[PDB]
Amino acid sequence: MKIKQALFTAGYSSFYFDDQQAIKNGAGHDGFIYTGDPVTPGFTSVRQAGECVSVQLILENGAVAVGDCAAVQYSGAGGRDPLFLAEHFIPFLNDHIKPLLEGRDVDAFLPNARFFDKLRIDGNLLHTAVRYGLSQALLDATALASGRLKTEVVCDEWQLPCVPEAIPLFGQSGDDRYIAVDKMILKGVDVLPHALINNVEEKLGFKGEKLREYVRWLSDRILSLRSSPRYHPTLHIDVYGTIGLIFDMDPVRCAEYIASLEKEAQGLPLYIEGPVDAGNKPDQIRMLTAITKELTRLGSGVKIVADEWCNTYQDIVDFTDAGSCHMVQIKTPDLGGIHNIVDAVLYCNKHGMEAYQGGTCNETEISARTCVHVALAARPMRMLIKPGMGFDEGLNIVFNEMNRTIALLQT
Amino acid sequence: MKIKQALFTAGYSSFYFDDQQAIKNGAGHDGFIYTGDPVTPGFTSVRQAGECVSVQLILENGAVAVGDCAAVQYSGAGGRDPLFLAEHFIPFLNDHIKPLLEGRDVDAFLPNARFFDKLRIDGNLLHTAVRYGLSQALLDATALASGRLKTEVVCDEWQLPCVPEAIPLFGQSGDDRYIAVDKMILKGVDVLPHALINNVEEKLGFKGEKLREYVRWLSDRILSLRSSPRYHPTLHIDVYGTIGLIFDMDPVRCAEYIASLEKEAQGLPLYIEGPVDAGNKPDQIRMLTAITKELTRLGSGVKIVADEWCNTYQDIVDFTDAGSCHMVQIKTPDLGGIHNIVDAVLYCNKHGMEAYQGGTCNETEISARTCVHVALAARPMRMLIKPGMGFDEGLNIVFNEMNRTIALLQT
Repeated sequence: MKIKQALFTAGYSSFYFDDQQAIKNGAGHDGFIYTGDPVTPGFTSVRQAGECVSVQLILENGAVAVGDCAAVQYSGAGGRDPLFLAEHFIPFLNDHIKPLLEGRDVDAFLPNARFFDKLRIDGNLLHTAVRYGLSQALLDATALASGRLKTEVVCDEWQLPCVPEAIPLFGQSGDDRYIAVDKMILKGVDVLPHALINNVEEKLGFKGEKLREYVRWLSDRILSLRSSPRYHPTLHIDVYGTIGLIFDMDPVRCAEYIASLEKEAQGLPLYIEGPVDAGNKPDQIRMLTAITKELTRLGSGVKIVADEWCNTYQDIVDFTDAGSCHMVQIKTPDLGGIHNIVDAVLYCNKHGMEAYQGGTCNETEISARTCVHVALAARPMRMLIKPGMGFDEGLNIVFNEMNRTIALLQT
Repeated sequence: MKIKQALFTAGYSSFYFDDQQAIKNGAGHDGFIYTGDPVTPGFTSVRQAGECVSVQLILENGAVAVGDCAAVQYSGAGGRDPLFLAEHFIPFLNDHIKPLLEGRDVDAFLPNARFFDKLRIDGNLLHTAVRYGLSQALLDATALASGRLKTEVVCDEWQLPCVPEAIPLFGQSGDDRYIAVDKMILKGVDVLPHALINNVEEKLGFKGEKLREYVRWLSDRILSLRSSPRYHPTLHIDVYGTIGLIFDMDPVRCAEYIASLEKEAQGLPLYIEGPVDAGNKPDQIRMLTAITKELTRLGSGVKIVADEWCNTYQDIVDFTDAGSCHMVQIKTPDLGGIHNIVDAVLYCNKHGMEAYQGGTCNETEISARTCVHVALAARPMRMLIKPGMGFDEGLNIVFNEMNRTIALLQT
């Protein structure tokens, strides 16, 4: 079965593109607006409306396959591709990509995904967001062409068993780190709450005391508000390299502090994401490896998660092969074609690395829904509730698609 | 084409069920949680996780049609049906509705919609949320059975032209009435920001002075932050009957006050939703009619929107026939089957009433997406961005489905 027509439509994604560097530099704010000038290439303001491009593929059988081109909030940061604006990409896609899609056979997914993942226009690989959206739509096309769910296509082409089972979900609070926790407890979230600990003085504390007090508040809140003692979620907090900043980038001192947080969790498993940011991939791998080594030496039960500088499929392989940390965030839009997510999760699983199938608040309902199918097939240890910063909406999107799909698979 | 199998799966909707009478009375607050105990017949807490039931209809051709049963945040209030819990409704659906779906013909939509809308089980109509969700799934089924879009099915069955054209969208801020406005300006929202003016002392002011100041803040913010004068949105603020409270239900005084807000809007058209709450439908119609009469006598350009006590198709007809106000919120889940939305919008359009196709923050991505199709066909003057209180996610869902669908119709 062929694609008859391909359509590209501009839209809004579920958050904003933020110039992370300008914010780190100290940009002030006025309401939701960051002031001053941006510094990251592509940005014309420190904060810009998040955008996407929807891909629709009308097939010969009349079905319409969908996918969304989307990019992370902190685009252009940490080795990632630049922010993604529809204005530029709509003509580009209509001119250069539409003719490569129309008439294309979709009975299989992988060959098409690989083709677009390696395509170069004017010398450059397609933006990861374009590969992300195209690959979502191509997976959906193969599914709709053959009476299969997207999950089933993945299980068939990767020769995976496809046992119907939920994936633990992780809710992110943004700066709403108190109110969002209550929401997450009310909705029985498996892993929480991210907490956006992205400032030393006010969020982590100069000696880590603020984060210490937050973990205690968090575990207390869970133990106080939960409707049954059966609710025993995992704590996962992202510190945006701030721990490294207060301990002179000393992996041993970092590990000591991280280990000291275990008591504050009151028996709930604890994960700390992005403990340090070494500023480049090789140094980041070495630094996380050293922290992991010291955590083990201490007999700590606290785990660390790689994120910064771990973008592509090969990056994930490199962090895994080095035994650098316990878990890696596979930040889905940054991998380009979604077949790379499947390969990354399987690579992690084979080698004992915990796969966190993440993503961004700045993606879409379609990209998130598609990611649910990738996860149900590949079996990561954790999946981000996305998109958006409201939490409720992302949970509705991810949890319900997951449970709807499990129910379908069970028929 | 028939339905082969009907599945019902519990999920979370995009907000919370709140016990209205427990609150405005005196329920305490602790973070996101309300304290004390509800009075409203079905509530186990003053605030509980919003729930939905997803309906999946597997057709003979293998397609899977979807719809979500969902109810409003303030369920059980204002004449609306009770809160909606999956624990109760899944067994109900499997016992009473599944036998009526499996083997059912879906070549058309309207007969099925009408059947379930009027069906009585033990003498009672189905909960509006059930009719809402079933009707969404049945529309989707007719569409998927015939290679049509949902919007096309509606246009075919109501003999409408389906001109591919956008509908103005309305963003709601929740209590985040300052920050959310910035989000909405950045994303060029057509109508904004609701503002949740639901408290006299803190939001309206005992003499309406706080709302006056807010309208000025709002228009100033739009005029300052917008990138160009081409962005000229409409203002729509919901006051939850508080204007009626401060003027002791004197419609002339209410009108005088509403009219006085025009100055503060600085040329942006202004709508005030729910100016008064007379506590019952007949009194509500009379009160709004009197306010409208006085606004017209004053030559005011400010418009008012009915909401409370205007729930069902027939309620909408009654408010319209009375010439009671400029616009009515057709609050979608409360109408039961979605064919009632189409009929209500058409009735308004024929009889000089502006149709606002509303909804709730407490519905889902599927219900919102389905509502887009209803609006593109029926042509209301305004459509709510939903679900959720984060705004971004709802805009992504509603705006992007709208534009995707317009593109498909143009093929």
